[PDB]
Amino acid sequence: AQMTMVQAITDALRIELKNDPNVLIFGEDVGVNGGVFRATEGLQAEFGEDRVFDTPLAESGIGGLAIGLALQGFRPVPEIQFFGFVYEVMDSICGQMARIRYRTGGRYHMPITIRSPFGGGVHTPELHSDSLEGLVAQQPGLKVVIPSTPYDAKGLLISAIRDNDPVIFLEHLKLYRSFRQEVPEGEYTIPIGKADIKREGKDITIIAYGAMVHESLKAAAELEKEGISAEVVDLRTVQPLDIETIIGSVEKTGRAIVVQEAQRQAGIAANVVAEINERAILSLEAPVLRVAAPDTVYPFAQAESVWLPNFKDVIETAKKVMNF
Amino acid sequence: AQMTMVQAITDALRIELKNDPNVLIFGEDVGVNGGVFRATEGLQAEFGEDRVFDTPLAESGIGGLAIGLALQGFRPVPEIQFFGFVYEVMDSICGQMARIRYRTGGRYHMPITIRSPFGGGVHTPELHSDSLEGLVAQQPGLKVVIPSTPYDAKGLLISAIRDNDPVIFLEHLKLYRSFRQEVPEGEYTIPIGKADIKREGKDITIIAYGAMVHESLKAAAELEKEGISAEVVDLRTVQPLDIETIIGSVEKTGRAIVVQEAQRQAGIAANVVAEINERAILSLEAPVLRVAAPDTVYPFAQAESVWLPNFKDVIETAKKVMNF
Amino acid sequence: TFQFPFAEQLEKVAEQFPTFQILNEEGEVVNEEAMPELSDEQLKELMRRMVYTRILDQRSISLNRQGRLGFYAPTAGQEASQIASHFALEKEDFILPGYRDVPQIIWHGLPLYQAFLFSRGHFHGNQIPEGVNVLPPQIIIGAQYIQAAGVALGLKMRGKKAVAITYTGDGGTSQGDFYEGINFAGAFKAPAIFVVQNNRFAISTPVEKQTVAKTLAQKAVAAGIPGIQVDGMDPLAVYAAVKAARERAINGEGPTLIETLCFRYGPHTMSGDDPTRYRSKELENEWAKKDPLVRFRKFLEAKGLWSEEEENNVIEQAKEEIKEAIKKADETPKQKVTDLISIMFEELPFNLKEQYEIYKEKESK
Amino acid sequence: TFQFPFAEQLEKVAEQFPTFQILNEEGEVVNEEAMPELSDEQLKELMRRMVYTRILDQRSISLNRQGRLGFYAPTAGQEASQIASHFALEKEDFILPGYRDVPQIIWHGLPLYQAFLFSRGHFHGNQIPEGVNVLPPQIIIGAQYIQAAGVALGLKMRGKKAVAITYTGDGGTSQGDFYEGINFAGAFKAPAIFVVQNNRFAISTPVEKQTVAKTLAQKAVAAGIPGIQVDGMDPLAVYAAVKAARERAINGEGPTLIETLCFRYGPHTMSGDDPTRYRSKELENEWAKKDPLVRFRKFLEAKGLWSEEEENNVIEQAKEEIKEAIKKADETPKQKVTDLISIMFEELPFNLKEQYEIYKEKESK
Amino acid sequence: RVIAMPSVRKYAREKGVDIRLVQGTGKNGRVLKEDIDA
Ligand SMILES: Cc1ncc(Cc2c([C@@H](C)O)sc(CCOP(=O)(O)OP(=O)(O)O)c2C)c(N)n1
Ligand SMILES: Cc1ncc(Cc2c([C@@H](C)O)sc(CCOP(=O)(O)OP(=O)(O)O)c2C)c(N)n1
Ligand SMILES: [K+]
Ligand SMILES: [K+]
Ligand SMILES: [Mg+2]
Ligand SMILES: [Mg+2]
Ligand SMILES: [Mg+2]
Repeated sequence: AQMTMVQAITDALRIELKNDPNVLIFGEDVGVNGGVFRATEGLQAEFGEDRVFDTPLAESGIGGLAIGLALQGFRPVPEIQFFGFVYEVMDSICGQMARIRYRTGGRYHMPITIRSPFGGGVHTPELHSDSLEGLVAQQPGLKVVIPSTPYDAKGLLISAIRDNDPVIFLEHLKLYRSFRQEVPEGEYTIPIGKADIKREGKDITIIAYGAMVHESLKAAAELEKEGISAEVVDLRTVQPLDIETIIGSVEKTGRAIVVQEAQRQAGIAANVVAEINERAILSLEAPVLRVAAPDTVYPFAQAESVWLPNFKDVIETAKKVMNF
Repeated sequence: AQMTMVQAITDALRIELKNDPNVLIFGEDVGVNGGVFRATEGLQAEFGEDRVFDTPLAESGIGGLAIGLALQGFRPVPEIQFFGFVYEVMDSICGQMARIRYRTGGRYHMPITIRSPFGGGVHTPELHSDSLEGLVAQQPGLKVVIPSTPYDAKGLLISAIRDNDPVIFLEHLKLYRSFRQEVPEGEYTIPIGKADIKREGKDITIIAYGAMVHESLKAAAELEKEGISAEVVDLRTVQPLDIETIIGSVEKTGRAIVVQEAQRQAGIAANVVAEINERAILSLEAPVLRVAAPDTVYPFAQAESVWLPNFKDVIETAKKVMNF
Repeated sequence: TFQFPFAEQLEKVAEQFPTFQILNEEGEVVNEEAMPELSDEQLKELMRRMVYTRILDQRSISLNRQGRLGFYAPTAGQEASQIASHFALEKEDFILPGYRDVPQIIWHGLPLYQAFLFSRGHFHGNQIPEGVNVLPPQIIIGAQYIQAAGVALGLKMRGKKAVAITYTGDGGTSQGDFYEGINFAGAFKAPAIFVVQNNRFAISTPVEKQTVAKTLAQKAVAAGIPGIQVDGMDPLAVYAAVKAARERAINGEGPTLIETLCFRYGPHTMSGDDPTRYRSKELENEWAKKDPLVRFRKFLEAKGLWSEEEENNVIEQAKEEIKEAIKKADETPKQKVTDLISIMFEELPFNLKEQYEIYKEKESK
Repeated sequence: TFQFPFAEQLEKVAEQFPTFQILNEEGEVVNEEAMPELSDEQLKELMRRMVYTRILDQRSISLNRQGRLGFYAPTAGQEASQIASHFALEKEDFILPGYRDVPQIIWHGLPLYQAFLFSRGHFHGNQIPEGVNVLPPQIIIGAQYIQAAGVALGLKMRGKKAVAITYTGDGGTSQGDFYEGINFAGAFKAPAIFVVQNNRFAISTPVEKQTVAKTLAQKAVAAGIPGIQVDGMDPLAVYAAVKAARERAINGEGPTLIETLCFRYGPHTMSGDDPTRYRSKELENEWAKKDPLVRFRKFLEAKGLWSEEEENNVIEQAKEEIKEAIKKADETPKQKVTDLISIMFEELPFNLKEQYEIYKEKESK
Repeated sequence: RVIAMPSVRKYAREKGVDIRLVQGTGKNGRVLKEDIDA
């Protein structure tokens, strides 16, 4: 049952196509080609073109097509080739589908899931690796899910697809097939808006999501060699945040840092930090610091190494908080 | 002379059109009509259709237009009828003009200023009052400015038009004609990225921007009747933040709250709480609380009154911080 | 030096978009060969609705000036392109209206009192009754076009023999979504009717500044779908264009774009300085003689189907129905933050669950 | 029931868009009237550049599979559509290229070692030399079209007798930006030339599923501007089309849309695309014979203006230069996070000043 | 000139103690209890 994250993704899509006749998969090059990273491979040939198809090149169009289909009872699962391209579909996502239930007082709803890869570390061209989770996180009516392991990916996508409200599912490029993990075959779900402890610690709480989780765990092993026991928490849903799990952990360690790949003035670290300060203020022993990238535009491929935060920056920031 | 905010904006545009032949004003109905709220009244008649003109109805095109114009040496001052329509032009603003200096290693730059009204409390139809400055505040390479007074409005626009990098000038709909204020005739500038103290205080710091400054001042006058001396600081630029002024003020009082009209999961309040916490937490006597609207879509017109944060919300929260 | 036939090219496309008309400004049939098949009782019903809709506009303006209605966009002068177009649809057809297309959804099933709540800004006004196939008016110009291609592709997939119809204005044809919408409908060969109401102005911008194209109907060419330009003040013509477009769609032949040439007798909206914004008034009198009610009136009287006694009846009926709808809008209870939160999701996420208890209490005493 | 002449509309309209051709497959002149005024020396320079661009394409692919280069979009097969179009321009003209149009900006003045830096992902690759009017390749499909209308409007306001030229693909014609651009350019009557390179594919998707329009050139009718379809494998026809467009534009007559019918013998991009999964192998041999280098070579050899001796001299000069550009890109100093901060703004705001200090220390160890 | 954060601040105010009098062994936290005792 060893699978890479892209395989768990495909398997979760295969399952939902079987159980729910209303599910449809579409976007640019997702039919006969199977996608840029082969996420939808083999699906069209098994479920038919009437359920898995290519569309004209136009994100704004794909988003407007998804809303309409939902009004006719279908459960759409469109794809934006890269999340850097979400600026073209901003109105359909935030000005439309996220507000349909509220706008119609519950008469209509959008059982829609938007799949899209992001993240850096594999040297892609301009606007492909951007981290824009913070934009959609500010629109009420949406749920933003970001998995970090093959196991979390399959179960979250199924819950996402089953959700009767819009959900944005971001898949990190560097985690697609970089590692393997045990994934049970068959349907199973993981609640949306629920975080999980990836490593139990006692000295400090390290909160992260996406590819930063790996770096955090990487950093936790090094720190163990120095007597500092770190607790690593993976959010897995960046909106809503699992306040109880976050707080529960901080009111035990009394210290913490938040880790993200995005620019400091971007991302979601600011909201987690704000929330911690308002609820666990009486348990803190040190200020809650963030580990983020510089406030410049996402770097030209060649400069990813020196720009992207890695486990060494998490080692350093963790020591600052401990030596406070 | 005594002026309203809309009159201060008008006179600043005239000062700039006259001092620099490269300045151009354009957008939907900004010409002969003089704009939806008369902001550009009389400019086309004085400077000609070559400097002040109208365009087809398409925000994306207005944004692209401004980019090309600036590649040809001009200093564009485009207009979006209402800021709720920015979704239509997100790519040009954030995916294009804010990255051009960076993308050309300095070779080209974008001396552009976008004007746009926003804000609630006047009963407008859907998507006219939303506060989305939280979105633009997340893109490196932009400066977002939001005046609250006529004086600040004239000085900042002039400063925004002269700057050689992209600036978004948000003008609150409710502040356009709510009060007059003495405003010096002629040119003068207010630095971008500098907050200022509206009311001096010693017991609690109230941080606000836009139309919440007024509400905060009304709460401050109520808090005074009970011996509570509140200091009201107006940001006036939400990106970049004037850290030195905010932190310097909170360290004096020890208590602070932040106020925004935008939903709790949006706005820039979280960023403010985060910077405060990591620089002066050792001076805080209580947690920095937030006053914000429910995390729902912007309300239908008839419920604005019970949905938008007013001075009473600010008072209740301010007390909560004093009695923590 | 070589010269391309660019002048001839623009002339040949123009020849392909002549103005379609059945009734001239006098009520005379100038196109027998295309006269639609309508019984006596259907023609009377078409007139009653147009007169009724004209009365609605007058009261809506009055009520808005009295502060009894909120946002409102005048429809007077556009009754043929609005009412006669909706008259060609069936109960199962889906309507995706614009901010100015409130009449259409009223006739398709949306209770009149709920249209006033929409104006005022009340969520109950948007809660469309089940089975009535419509969306609340769309404010973002262009969005309803890309959305109709979706509803349409949907009908095609369920096998249902219905159509998706949507409306936009001349200014709207400039938006990129307008283009993506009709092109997407064409690529999928979906049953969609796209209607563009050309009343010559986008707020204060004349259509001649929107594009250098001579007809808005020729824009269909960039999508590869049939385009038709019709007289927007001609009831029978707009009825025939939509009908032909309906048959073509339900037979799986694809979408059609219809441009109507009408005009508005009142302000852009009633929101700000709009009621006092410049109006030509030399241009108003001219289009005043072209009134849809005027010519259809004479068309029916010549056939002894309309008397000045039925007109008064319909006018008194619309005035009374309007008075009770505005009354019923008053009796609907005020909204609370809890009502607006309960409709954000099916299952409330933690942040809203917590926020629900805070406003619950702040409500009860 | 009454019927509208829809089928005749779609036919007549596309009749106005026949393929413009000068040189056929065997290199014979089949259109003497439109023959351009080019000297024997200009003809040899057009060939030298096409042979050179073909060699650059083969060398790029090779250096990419060696890791020497990064992102790369093959251009083999589109030499005429790209090089002969550029030949019709002058130094003052402004080019807004897309990701595959790196050849055009090279010939327009960008040092070849900088193109390779653009591929690797280094900011110095994008610092265009002053006086060379180009933008770095645009990655977001559509964006260069709405930016071209601005540039064009800019040149017009200053009274310059120059044009803005921009390129995109067949898939790019479906974007909303593609339509707003040529529509804005038309409404303002600005000197912009919009070139569409129809290589029959958008990554793996065939153009037949993008739209139902008979041709892509006809999409200009939506904006009301003239369009021309030409043989993209015909260098003498691309040059003439762009020549007539440039002249019309500098004479203040508006923009023009040019659709070239070409083909790409190579992968969509060097990332991992494999053509055998979506297009016939026998379909790659149908366009193999329509190679622009082959026909132009025969045309010249028929006038005693070309020998294999001159061709190998160009092949040599090409390899030699490619070799030098590659060594120059390697000698370029590595990129630093302080270098990325310094080019963000003219005057650094507070948050970047802090970070600048923070990263200035981390870079000194 | 008083460094303590932040519950130390609320804990001293709840026990009726002025944080200025105590000598923070580490900006207090458990040495406020030592103050109340002596
Ligand atoms: C994307 C966008 N931009 C701007 C607006 C503001 C706006 C209106 C408000 C209502 O949002 S009404 C209107 C003019 C529409 O003109 P038209 O297309 O000719 O239609 P008509 O003449 O029937 O109004 C604009 C620009 C909008 N609604 N949406
Ligand atoms: C808005 C948007 N969507 C998707 C992409 C991804 C993408 C490319 C990468 C580069 O981002 S190349 C390409 C296909 C373009 O096909 P074409 O227009 O026919 O051009 P050509 O055949 O010359 O490649 C897409 C969809 C993009 N760049 N921009
Ligand atoms: K969903
Ligand atoms: K500026
Ligand atoms: Mg768009
Ligand atoms: Mg109009
Ligand atoms: Mg192509």
